[PDB]
Amino acid sequence: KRRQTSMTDFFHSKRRLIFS
Amino acid sequence: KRRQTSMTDFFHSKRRLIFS
Amino acid sequence: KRRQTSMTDFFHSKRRLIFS
Amino acid sequence: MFEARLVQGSILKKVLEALKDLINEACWDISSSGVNLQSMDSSHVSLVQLTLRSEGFDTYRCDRNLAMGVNLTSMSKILKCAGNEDIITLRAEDNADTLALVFEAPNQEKVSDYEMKLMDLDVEQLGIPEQEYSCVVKMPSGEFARICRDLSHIGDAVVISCAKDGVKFSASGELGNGNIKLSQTSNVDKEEEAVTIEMNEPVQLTFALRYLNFFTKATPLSSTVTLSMSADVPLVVEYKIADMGHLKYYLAPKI
Amino acid sequence: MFEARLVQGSILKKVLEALKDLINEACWDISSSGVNLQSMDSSHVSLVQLTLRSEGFDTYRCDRNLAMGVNLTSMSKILKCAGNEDIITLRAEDNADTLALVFEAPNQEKVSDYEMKLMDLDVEQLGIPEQEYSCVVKMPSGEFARICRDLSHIGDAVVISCAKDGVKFSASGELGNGNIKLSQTSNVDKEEEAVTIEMNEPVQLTFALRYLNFFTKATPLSSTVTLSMSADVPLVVEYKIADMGHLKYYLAPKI
Amino acid sequence: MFEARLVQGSILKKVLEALKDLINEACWDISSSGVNLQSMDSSHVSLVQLTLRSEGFDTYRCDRNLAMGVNLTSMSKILKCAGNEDIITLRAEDNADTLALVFEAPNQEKVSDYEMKLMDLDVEQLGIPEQEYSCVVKMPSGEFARICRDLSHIGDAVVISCAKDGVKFSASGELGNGNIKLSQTSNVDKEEEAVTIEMNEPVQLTFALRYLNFFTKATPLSSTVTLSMSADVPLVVEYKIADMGHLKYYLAPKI
Repeated sequence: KRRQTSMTDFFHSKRRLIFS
Repeated sequence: KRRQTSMTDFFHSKRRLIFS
Repeated sequence: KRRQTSMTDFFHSKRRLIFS
Repeated sequence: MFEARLVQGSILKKVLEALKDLINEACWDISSSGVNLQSMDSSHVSLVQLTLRSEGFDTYRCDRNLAMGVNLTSMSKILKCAGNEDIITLRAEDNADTLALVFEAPNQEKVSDYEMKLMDLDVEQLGIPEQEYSCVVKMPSGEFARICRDLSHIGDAVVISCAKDGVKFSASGELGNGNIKLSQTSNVDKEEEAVTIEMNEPVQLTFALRYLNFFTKATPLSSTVTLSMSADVPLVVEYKIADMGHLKYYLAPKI
Repeated sequence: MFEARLVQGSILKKVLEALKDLINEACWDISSSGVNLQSMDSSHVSLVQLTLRSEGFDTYRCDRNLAMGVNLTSMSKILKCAGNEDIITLRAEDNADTLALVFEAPNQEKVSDYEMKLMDLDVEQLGIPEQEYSCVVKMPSGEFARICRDLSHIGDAVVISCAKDGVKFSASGELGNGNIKLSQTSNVDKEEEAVTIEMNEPVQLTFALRYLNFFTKATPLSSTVTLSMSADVPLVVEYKIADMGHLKYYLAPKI
Repeated sequence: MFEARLVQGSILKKVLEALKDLINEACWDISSSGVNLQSMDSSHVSLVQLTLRSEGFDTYRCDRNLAMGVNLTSMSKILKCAGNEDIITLRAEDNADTLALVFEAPNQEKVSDYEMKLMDLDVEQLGIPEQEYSCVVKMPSGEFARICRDLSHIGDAVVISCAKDGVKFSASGELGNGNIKLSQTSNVDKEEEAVTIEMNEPVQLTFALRYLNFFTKATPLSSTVTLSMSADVPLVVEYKIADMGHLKYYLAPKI
C-alpha cells in the first residue's frame, strides 16, 4: 500500500442543498 | 411545566435520629 | 495477617535468557 | 431478638436491587407486623415506601420494635452473595450494632453467614396522607419500564395524560416529540397482561424521566404496576410483592 | 402527501442501525419508485447507497418527489422506540419540516406517534457509473463480519485477493501476520451458506478494516453479502434487503 | 521441526484466556513429552505452571527441545481468530523466530494461517519442590469462582480454613464480615459435583482475592478444582485439562 484514497478520486462530486 | 417540586412541598417532614 | 509474601520467599529463583 | 426466615430469598435481593441506586442509606423499621421503610432520595424529589408484612416470611419473631440504620449499598453487596434459590434468614439483637444474614443453599451442605455493620442516620421522614386518587392505572410493569426507557430517548420530561378510555405518555425534545397511547384492554382472555383505568377525573401531569427510570428497577418484583395520579400532587408508582407486601415510589411533579 | 405502510418494520430499524454510526446525517430522496439514499462519511473514504423500492412496502403513496434532510442519529433514536413486530408507517407533507412515524403494536391496542425534526443539509453526492466488476464474491454475511472482526486483531489493513477457486483475506501488524482462505463451495446441498466466485480477472486490493467493521453492521439485513472488486477502484459491499431493495457500501482502496 | 495437531482446539484458546490477564509474556518449553510453562506475574506474588502432555494432542512431533519466548497478549489475540470447533495445528522450526498456527474449520473449506512473532525474554523461573500437602480440597470450579467473586464484595483478603469435615472461606472489610462454609458431600449420587477433603492437619491461610479472581479464569478448563494448602506456604490451585494435562496457580500467603 501507499496512500488511502477517497471516493471523490473516482466519482464526480455533486453538491446539493437540502432544506427542511 | 414551570418548576420541579419536591416531596417536602406536599408532605410534612419529620426528622429522625437513628443510632446503630 | 501481617505481610504479603512473594513466590521467591519460598522457591529458588533461576534466571533464564530466551532468544527468539 | 428479631428473626425472619424467608424461603423465597430472591425477593429481598430484588428489594435491594430496586433501592440501592435511588437511595444509598435508609432506616429499616422492624415491628411485629413486619418491615417498613420510608426514604427520600438525596434531592428529595422522590420518596420510597417499602412494606414487607410478617406473614410473607416463612417464620417471624419480633419482641420489641427496632430502627436499623442501614447502608443499602453494603446491604446490596451482601445480598449479591446469595443465590436465587437461597433461603435467607435475617437476625438481629438489641444491644448489637449489626445485622446478621444467613444464606442457605438447596444442597443442603452450603451455608453462608454475613455480619453487616449498621450505621448512624440523620434522616427525614414524611407524613403521607391516606387518600383517594383521581386516576389509577394498572398496567404491565415491563410495558411501563419500556415506555419510560423509550421516551428517555426523546426528552427529559414525560407528560402522562389519563382519560377514561386510554392513558398517554408524551415527550418533547430538540429532535422532536413522541406520543404513546395505551388503550384499555378487554380482559376477557387475561388478567395480568391487561391495561385497566379507574378514573374520577382526567389527569395530566409532567414528570422527570430519570427518576422513573430509577423506579422501573423494581420490575422483577411484579408483573404488574399501578400508577396513582391526582392534580398537582406526587405520582404513586406501586409494585406489589406477591404474598408479602409492596414497594411504592412517590415522584414530585413539574407544576 | 407521502405515506409508506411497512408491516415488517424491523427492517427499517436495521436500516438505521447500519447507517447511524457511519453517517450522522443524510438526505432521503422519496419518489414514486421508492426511497433512495446516497452519502459519504465525514472522511469521504466510504460511501453508502440505500434503496428501498415501493413494492417492498405494504402500501405506498408519493405524489411529488421529496428531499428530506435527516439526522440519522435522532432517527435511530426514534426507531429504538419501535418493537420488532411493530408495523411502521412513514408520513410526510410538503409544507412541513418534519417526518411522522407511526408505530403499531400487534395487540392491537398500543399506538405510538413520533414527529422527527428535519434539518438543512449541505451534502456532496457522487455520480456512480454503472459498471461490470472483475471479481464478484457471494458469501455468508456472518462469515465476512467474523473475518473482518478477526483480522482487526492483527493489523489495520486487510488484503483481499480473489482468484477463481478461492478468496483470501490477509492482515499484517507488529505481532505478525494472518491469512484466511475461503474456497468455493459445492452448493449441491445449500444456497445461502455457500461461497461462490465470479471472476473475469484475479483481483488484489488493500482496505482499511475500521470502515469494513462499520459496514458489517448491516449483517442483520441479509444472510448473504456480495463483494465487487476491480483493480484500483472502490470495493462494493452489498447487502440484499429481501422483497425490498439493497444497501451498498463503497470503500476506497489503498493504492 | 515441531508440529502438534490438536482436534479439540478450544482447549488451547481457554489456556490463553486463563493466562494472558495474569501474565503478559512467558517462555513456552517444547519437548518430546509435551509443552511446559512456568511464569510469575509482574509482582511475583503468584506463579503459573502449565502442562500439556504430548498424548493429549491428536498428533505430535518434536525432534529437539525449543524455548519459545511468547507474548501471551498477541497469542490470545491470534487464538481469538479461531473457532471453538476448529482443529488447531502448532508448527515451528529451529532457525525461525516465529510460531505458525493453522486453524481448520469443520466445513472443510475454510483455512486460516497465522504467523506469530516470537520475542526475547529475560525471565525468572522457580524451583518447585515435589511435596505432600496438609490439606487437599476437591470442589466444583464454578463454586470456587463464585465464592471468590462473592467474598470480593466484602474485603480484599480471604481466610481459607480447612478442617476434616468442612472448608470455610471468610472475608472482612469496613462493611462487616462474611463466612462461607462448605461441608463434605456424600458422593453416593455423584462424582464431579462433590466436595471432598483430604486432611493431614487443619490449615488456616490468608490470601489476596484479586489474584484468586485472576486464577478463576481457568474455570472453563475443568468442572473441578483442587486446593492444596500447608502452613505458611503458597496455595496451589489446580485445574485438570481432560486427556491433556493441567494448569496450576501458586499464590503466596499473607503471613
